Amino acid sequence: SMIAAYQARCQARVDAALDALFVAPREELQRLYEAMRYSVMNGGKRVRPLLAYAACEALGGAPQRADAAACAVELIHAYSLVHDDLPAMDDDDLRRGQPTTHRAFDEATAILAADGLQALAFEVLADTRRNPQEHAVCLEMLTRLARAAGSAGMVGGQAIDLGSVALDQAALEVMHRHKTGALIEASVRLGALASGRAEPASLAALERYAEAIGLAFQVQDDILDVPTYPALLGLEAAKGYALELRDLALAALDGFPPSADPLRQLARYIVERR
Amino acid sequence: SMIAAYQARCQARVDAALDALFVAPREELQRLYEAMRYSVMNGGKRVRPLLAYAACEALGGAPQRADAAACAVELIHAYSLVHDDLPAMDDDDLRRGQPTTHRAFDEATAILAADGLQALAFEVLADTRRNPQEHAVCLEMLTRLARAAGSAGMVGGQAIDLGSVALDQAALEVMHRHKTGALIEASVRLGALASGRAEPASLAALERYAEAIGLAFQVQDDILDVEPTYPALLGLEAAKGYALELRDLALAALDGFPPSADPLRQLARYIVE
Ligand SMILES: CC(C)=CCC/C(C)=C/COP(=O)(O)OP(=O)(O)O
Ligand SMILES: O=C(O)CCn1c(=O)oc2ccccc21
Ligand SMILES: O=C(O)CCn1c(=O)oc2ccccc21
Ligand SMILES: [Mg+2]
Ligand SMILES: [Mg+2]
Ligand SMILES: [Mg+2]
Ligand SMILES: [Mg+2]
Ligand SMILES: [Mg+2]
Ligand SMILES: [Mg+2]
Ligand SMILES: [Mg+2]
Repeated sequence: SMIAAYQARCQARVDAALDALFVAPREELQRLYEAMRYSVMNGGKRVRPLLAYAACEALGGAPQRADAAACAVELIHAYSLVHDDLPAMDDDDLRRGQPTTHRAFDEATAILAADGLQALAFEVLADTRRNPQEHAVCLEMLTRLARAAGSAGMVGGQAIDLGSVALDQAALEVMHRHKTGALIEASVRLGALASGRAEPASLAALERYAEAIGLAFQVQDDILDVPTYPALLGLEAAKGYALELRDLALAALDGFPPSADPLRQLARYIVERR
Repeated sequence: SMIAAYQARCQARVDAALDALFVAPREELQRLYEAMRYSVMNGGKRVRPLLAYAACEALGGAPQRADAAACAVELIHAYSLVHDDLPAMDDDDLRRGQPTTHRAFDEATAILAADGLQALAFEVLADTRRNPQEHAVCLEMLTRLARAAGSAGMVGGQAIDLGSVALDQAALEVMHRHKTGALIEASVRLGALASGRAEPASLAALERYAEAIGLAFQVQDDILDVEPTYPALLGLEAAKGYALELRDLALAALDGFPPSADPLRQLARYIVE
C-alpha cells in the first residue's frame, strides 16, 4: 500500500497552503500570528486534509480543487486541540511531546489564537479566489463545516465527553460521532463538493464511509492503548468490530472507480496499524 | 426617542430570532445549549443588530432582509464577551449584576458555548433560507464577517490589548479599531449588503460612517465613566470635543443619503449624548 506516500503528499500540499495564511497584516499582530502558526504547523499528520483530497479524487476531481477544503478542516481541527489542551479542559502541558500553545505563549493568547483559527477556516471557504467553486457549492461547504464544527457537531461532542460519566457502547458512539465523527464526515463531504461532481447517492456513500472510518479509528486506538471498546466488548471482540467497521467503509465505496483507492487504503491502514 | 423606538424594535426582532437558535438537538447537549442561550439572551441592547438593520434601510432595503446579518453579528459579539470574561482574560465574575457564563456554569462550558456561538454566526449567514440573498452576496457577507471577527480584526484587537506600556492616542486608536471597530464596520457592511441595493460608493460612505461611530462609542464610554483613556490622554474637555467631531464625521458620511438613513443619523447623535 502507498497510503504513507499519499499521506505525505497531502501533508506537504496542505502545509504549504496553511503556512501562507499566518502572515500578520501589521506588526502589532505578529505574536498572535506566531501563536496561530505554532498551533497549526506542528508536524501533524493531516488526516482531515487527506480525506478532503481523497474524496475529491474519488469523484474524479483534480485534488487542487480541494485545497481550501483541506485548509479549513485542518484549521478547525487545530483550533479544537488548542482549546482542548487548556487548563479548564484537559490541562495538557504537551501535545505530541512539544509544549502546548498556552505554555509556549500564554493562556489568553492560546484562547485567542484558536478563536482566530476558527474564523480563518470560514474565511478560507468563503474566499472565492482561494476556494473557486461555484457559489452555491462554496455556501454548501460553509454550511456543512459550520454545522459540523459547532454545538451540534464537534463542540457538542466535546461537551458530551466532558459531561459523561459508565457509558454503554451506544453512548460512547454518540460521543465519538460528535467529537470526531462530525469533522471527519465534513472533511469527506467538503472534498466531494470540491470535485464539482458530487451527487446525492455518492455523497451518501461517502458519508457512510466517513462514519465507519471515524469509529474505526477510535476502536483501534483503544485496542492499541491496551470505558473503552476493549472494556465494553472484550479485547478480541473489539478487534473484530474494527474489522467490521473497515468492511463497512469499503462496502460504502463499492462501485466507485479506482480513483477511490486512497480512501480504501486509508480504511485498511486505520485497522492495520500496530 | 425616535432612536429609542428604533432600538427597541431592532432589539425585539433580533431577540426573537436569536432565542430560536438555542434548542439542543438532543438531550446530551441540553446544558451546552443552555450555556449558549445564557450567553446571548442577557438583555443586551443589540447595537450591532441595530446597525445592520439601519444600514439596510439606509440603502432602501426592507429591514427583515438583514435578519441573518443582525443575528450573526450579535453571535460574534456574544461569543467574544464570553471569552473575554474568562479567568485568563479579564476574569470577570459579573456583567450587569449577573454571573458571567463561566461563573454560572463552569469554565470549560463557557469556552465551548462561545466556540459554538462563533460557528453558529457563520452557519446563519451561509444558510440561504435564513439569509436569502444572492449567493455572491451571502459569500461577501461571510467573507467580511470572518475577516472582521478574526485575527486581523476583533481577535487581533484583543491580542493588541494584551500586548499593550503607555499607549499614545494613535496606538490606543489602532487597538480600538481592531477590538471593536472591525465588528461595528462589519455590522454596517452586512446590513448594507442585505439591502440588495449596495454599490461601491454607498458602501464606502457607510464605512466612513461606521469608522466614526465605532470610535465615538469608545470616546463617549470613557467620558461617561468619568461623568489609558480618552480623558486621561486629552483631558475631559478635549475628549468631549473629539466625540462631537466624530459625530460630525459620521453625519457628513451620510451626505446625500435619503430620509431612510435617518436612523443612522439619529444614532450618531444619540451616542454623544
Ligand atoms: C470543541 C473542542 C475544544 C473540541 C476538541 C475535540 C477533540 C478531538 C479533542 C481531543 O480529544 P482528546 O482530549 O480525547 O484527545 P487528545 O489525546 O488529542 O487530547
Ligand atoms: O508515520 C507516518 O509518517 C505515516 C503513517 N501513516 C501512513 O502510512 O498512512 C497514514 C494515513 C494517515 C495518518 C498517518 C499515516
Ligand atoms: O434606554 C435604553 O434601554 C435604550 C437607550 N437607547 C436609545 O434610546 O437608543 C439606543 C441606541 C443604541 C443603544 C441604546 C439605545
Ligand atoms: Mg479532551
Ligand atoms: Mg485532550
Ligand atoms: Mg478511546
Ligand atoms: Mg477586556
Ligand atoms: Mg470585563
Ligand atoms: Mg464585571
Ligand atoms: Mg474605554
